[PDB]
Amino acid sequence: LRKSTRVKVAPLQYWRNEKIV
Amino acid sequence: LRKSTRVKVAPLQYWRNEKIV
Amino acid sequence: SKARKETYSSYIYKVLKQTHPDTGISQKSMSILNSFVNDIFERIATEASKLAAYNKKSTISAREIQTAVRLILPGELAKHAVSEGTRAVTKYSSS
Amino acid sequence: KARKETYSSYIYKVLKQTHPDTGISQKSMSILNSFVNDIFERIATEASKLAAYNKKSTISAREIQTAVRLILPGELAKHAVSEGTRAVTKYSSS
Amino acid sequence: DNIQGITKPAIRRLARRGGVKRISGLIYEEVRAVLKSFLESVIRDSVTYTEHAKRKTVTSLDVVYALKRQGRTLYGFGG
Amino acid sequence: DNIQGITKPAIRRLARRGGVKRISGLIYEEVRAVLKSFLESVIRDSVTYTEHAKRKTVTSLDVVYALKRQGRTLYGFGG
Amino acid sequence: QSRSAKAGLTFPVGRVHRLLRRGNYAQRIGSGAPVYLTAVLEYLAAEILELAGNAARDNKKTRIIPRHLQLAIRNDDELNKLLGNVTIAQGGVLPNI
Amino acid sequence: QSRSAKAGLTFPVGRVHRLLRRGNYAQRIGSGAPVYLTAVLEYLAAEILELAGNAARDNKKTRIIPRHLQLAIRNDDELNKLLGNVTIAQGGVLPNI
Amino acid sequence: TPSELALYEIRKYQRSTDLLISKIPFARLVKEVTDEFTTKDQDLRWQSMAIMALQEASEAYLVGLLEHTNLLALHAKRITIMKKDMQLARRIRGQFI
Amino acid sequence: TPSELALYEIRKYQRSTDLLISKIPFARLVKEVTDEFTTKDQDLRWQSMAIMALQEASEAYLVGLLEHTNLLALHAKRITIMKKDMQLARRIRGQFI
DNA sequence: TATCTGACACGTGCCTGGAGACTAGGGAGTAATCCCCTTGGCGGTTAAAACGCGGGGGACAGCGCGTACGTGCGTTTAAGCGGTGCTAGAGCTGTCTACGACCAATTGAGCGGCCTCGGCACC
DNA sequence: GGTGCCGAGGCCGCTCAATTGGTCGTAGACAGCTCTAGCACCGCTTAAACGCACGTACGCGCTGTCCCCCGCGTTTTAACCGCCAAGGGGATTACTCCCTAGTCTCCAGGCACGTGTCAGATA
Repeated sequence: LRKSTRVKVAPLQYWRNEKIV
Repeated sequence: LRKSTRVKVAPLQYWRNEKIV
Repeated sequence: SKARKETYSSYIYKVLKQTHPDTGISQKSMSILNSFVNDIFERIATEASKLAAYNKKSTISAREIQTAVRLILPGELAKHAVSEGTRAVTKYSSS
Repeated sequence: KARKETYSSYIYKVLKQTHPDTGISQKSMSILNSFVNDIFERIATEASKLAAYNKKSTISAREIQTAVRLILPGELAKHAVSEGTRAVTKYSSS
Repeated sequence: DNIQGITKPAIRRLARRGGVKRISGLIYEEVRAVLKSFLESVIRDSVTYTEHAKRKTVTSLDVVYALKRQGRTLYGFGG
Repeated sequence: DNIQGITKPAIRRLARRGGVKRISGLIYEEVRAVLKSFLESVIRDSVTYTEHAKRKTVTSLDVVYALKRQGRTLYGFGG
Repeated sequence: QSRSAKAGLTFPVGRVHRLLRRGNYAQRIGSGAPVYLTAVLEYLAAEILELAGNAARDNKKTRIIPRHLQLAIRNDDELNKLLGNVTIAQGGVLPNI
Repeated sequence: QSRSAKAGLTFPVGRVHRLLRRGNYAQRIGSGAPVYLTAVLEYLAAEILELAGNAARDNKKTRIIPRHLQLAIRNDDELNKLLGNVTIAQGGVLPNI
Repeated sequence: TPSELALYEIRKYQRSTDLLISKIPFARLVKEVTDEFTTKDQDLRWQSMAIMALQEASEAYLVGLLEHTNLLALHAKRITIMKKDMQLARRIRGQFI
Repeated sequence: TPSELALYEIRKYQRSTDLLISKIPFARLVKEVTDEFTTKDQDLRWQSMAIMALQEASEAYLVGLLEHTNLLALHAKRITIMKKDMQLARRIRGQFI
């Protein structure tokens, strides 16, 4: 009856310096 | 009048599996 | 006489039945969730105590807990965390 | 207008007892003060956690000795516990 | 005489789990060495923990406490 | 364009102090990126610290606490 | 009347208050701190439990095993950053592709 | 008569006692803990001071600078293990071949 | 083809989550280790869950180190892992220092 | 001789222990960084001690990262370092996650 | 070698912190008992660890090159000393009203011990 | 396809703690004032960053040469399940002893503020 509302994305590789955009 | 008592050794390379001997 | 153990299995089962009415749970998963929530509580309490002692104060309030959960949890999670905390505290203070 | 306490005089006296003619700067003094404060804080929290583990409510010499043995390395802790026991048996002689 | 309980089938299985396609002949010795070092460290910590409480039996609580103090928290075994 | 303040001779001197003999042409960008990321994290922690205390001047104690909480203890400035 | 029902939460508040009192954290404990901590813990538990339930339902399985918990934890960057040094018993590892 | 002179220690005893009593560590405090902690801290300080003085005398210097402290720290295996994640201000790195 | 069987067994071992080391040799090894750190006038017993937890932690650490050294070997434009790769991995990991 | 000049510069910069980054550009950069962290109507002011401490910490971190990158480049049987080595060092380090 | 500069080292004032004595009350050490678990061995049994041998895919050394890199010099820009002025904000101090700990009663709350029931591999 | 094994899941009591109400010591929010380092600007000059030209040197691709993990086949030592059995010891409960927080009173100890003074930079 309850669901989450936050954004969920795949784990990012910090060593390549990705951007969320 | 105060002198050290414990033994002193150089920093050992733990990555090469060095022993205290 | 066998002493009673203080666990959080009942509340976890309650929120599970609230979220998923059909999905069950095992015992190892319950122990893992209990250890996780205990570690999170300990971390938050220690951070709040240290941050309150930094300001030479002897009283822990909602501001210290809010700053602790904002410092520990990442920003994306801390936003919803402090939102739910403010909602709960204002619902409690409303009555 | 509010004075603070530091481990300056004691460290200076220890240095004078060790080396008769050797100076020191403010940076080295602050570094040593921060180091001794961090070590004291670490030992204190370790002893507190060890006492809370066994459902205890007191901090005796056994807990501090175990915390020192658990924090310091082999020879360092071996000498530290010896010095601590010596100081304890010297202070207890009343 | 006792470190030989980790014969190369187990190390090969662990490497396949880790995603290794080719293993040399000088990897098993270093694997055993690092495993023995980690075991010595964790066992020293657990023995100190169980000796502080004046006990002669090592429980899982002391093990998980030593693992948490080292910096590797373990879940699923209580504590 | 403040990130351009870190000139190439500065990075070259840092690499020489670290022990690098030859440097390519793509190291400066990654160095600036990792420096910006570390600065962002530390400054975010310091601003959180100085904002909890309802103050408006960031002191050295806040930066020291932010460095200590992240696992990098700094000596010579306080504590 | 329990404070948990007044606050609209599910996790207990009196137990958290007693722990904060006899936890050797401070000399005085506020009134709005236990409810805040309880709400935060309940939110985190509900989030991780919903993630684990979704991961378990993805494999058309009813029971929840530590493998599903590991799959749900390692697939979220926020939870991976929060839980980066902990290990899950019998959780396995993530596949290469 | 001070308690520091009774046990033969240069570092204070009542000061660290009050520090650990007002630090929210436990409900009660023993009697042999402050003297033990004082002795341990004094031993550590004496060791590091002797090492720094030797490092400064090796370079025919009359005063101790953070460079000598960094050298004495990096030239010992146990001190490097105890302070692995600790940096020294104005200390720099040590030379190597 | 050997590469096909290699990838097949890699996927099979990554899909599973159980232990890959026998229990009796590990128990004998941990008993010898805990006897090396204990004096002769006493002996320490062991439970059942503690050995399992220690074994799980050891396998997790070994899998992590193996993945790191495999990445390091793949960086050097080769597939076969060498001892120097694991050495440099353990050195750059910063642990045990 | 380029190798002689490189070795001389390495020795000279390893013997020195002073600052290596300019103060005004670093201050402007950290100010521009903290500008977009807070809100717009109000800002914050910085002190010299905090700025210089942050600068020293960042310098130490960058020196460590460059040393690790140099080791990784030496592992591949080459002298010139590349961005791939720094990326691999950051990945193996495991920080920021 | 004569002269100016700055940080290190030694002398006062004293007040807030350190030292000494009586009380009592809860906390840690000491005995005593029981039953869950552990160490040690035996019968078996097949799953899995051990060892010999072929050949092929993979690791390593040598050679040619050409494209990125460090060296060298003319030149422009922004770091830094140093004043000058402004000021918002750090820091110390007096009031007291509201928030928190403590004590007696108690009742509805959460856990240990039955009993049931469905999922699954089995013969 | 019928059936026994086993792990979740719902009752039945039952006991130790969250609630409630009243009292009193206390603490930091607020308002007030004072003094300082951060901020911005100015003048200027010399250390240091920049762009352009070029020899060079080594990372890389290609080739060839060894070579040692790997799979297949045969033989075997110990892993484990079930059963046996004694006892060392952790958990639990009483019990008498004493360590220290509390309070009060009295007094020495190190920090902030003067006052030199010699190594080092400058001429």
